Amino acid sequence: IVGGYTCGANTVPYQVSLNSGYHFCGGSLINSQWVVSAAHCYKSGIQVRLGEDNINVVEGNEQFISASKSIVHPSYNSNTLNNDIMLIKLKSAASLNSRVASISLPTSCASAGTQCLISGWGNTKSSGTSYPDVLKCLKAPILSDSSCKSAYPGQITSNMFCAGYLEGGKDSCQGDSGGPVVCSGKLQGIVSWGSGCAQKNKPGVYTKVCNYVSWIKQTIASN
Amino acid sequence: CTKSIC
Ligand SMILES: O=C(O)N[C@@H](CS)C(=O)O
Ligand SMILES: [Ca+2]
Repeated sequence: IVGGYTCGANTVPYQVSLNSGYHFCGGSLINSQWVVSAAHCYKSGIQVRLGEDNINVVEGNEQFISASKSIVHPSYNSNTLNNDIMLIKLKSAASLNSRVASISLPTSCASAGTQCLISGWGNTKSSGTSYPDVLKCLKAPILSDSSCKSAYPGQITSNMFCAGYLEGGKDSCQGDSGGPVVCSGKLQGIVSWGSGCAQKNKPGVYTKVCNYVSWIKQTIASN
Repeated sequence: CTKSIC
């Protein structure tokens, strides 16, 4: 997260870190046994880390649980990034508490201008790299369809939306992928892609979760 | 450009 603020320990209790001997992506807890992340975060060897603030120090209230299933959307396209969503099943259910909590799925899509909270442990610099120890947060609005298409002509599908800023300085960045965009208490987005980070006229692009609620429910029900 | 760590 570039241009954000320190969230505060466990203030985003649905935020998880995906760890393969290092933090590589975020995700969002949606029930005690399932996490939503981005398809491009798929790999073997995923350990889900819940309850985290400082990802480099054991502080208390962490739960580390191996993934037992990692289910990429069957129609994920790694070139266009269409359908950039993955479900991870945890080997055992997380113990839910004030610091480890699920986030609700949407019942309807969000409108342009809705303010959302984007969070993660990704790079905090728009030029160069600095990875934070603690979780960072950014308040960001969903942009209009026309603004999003003007920023990324030919690249925005119906399963994507833009959020953030056009003036530069505030965005998600490398290491935030897979993590949440939460608006009015609902998981509306997954950090997906963009042209650089926090660059003028190039907002972040996010998977549009409201298009996948039935798919999520069916996939969980059958696994 | 995707936003994972590589
Ligand atoms: O916060 C919670 O949900 N439960 C208490 C445990 S007594 C705690 O972990 O602080
Ligand atoms: Ca920790």
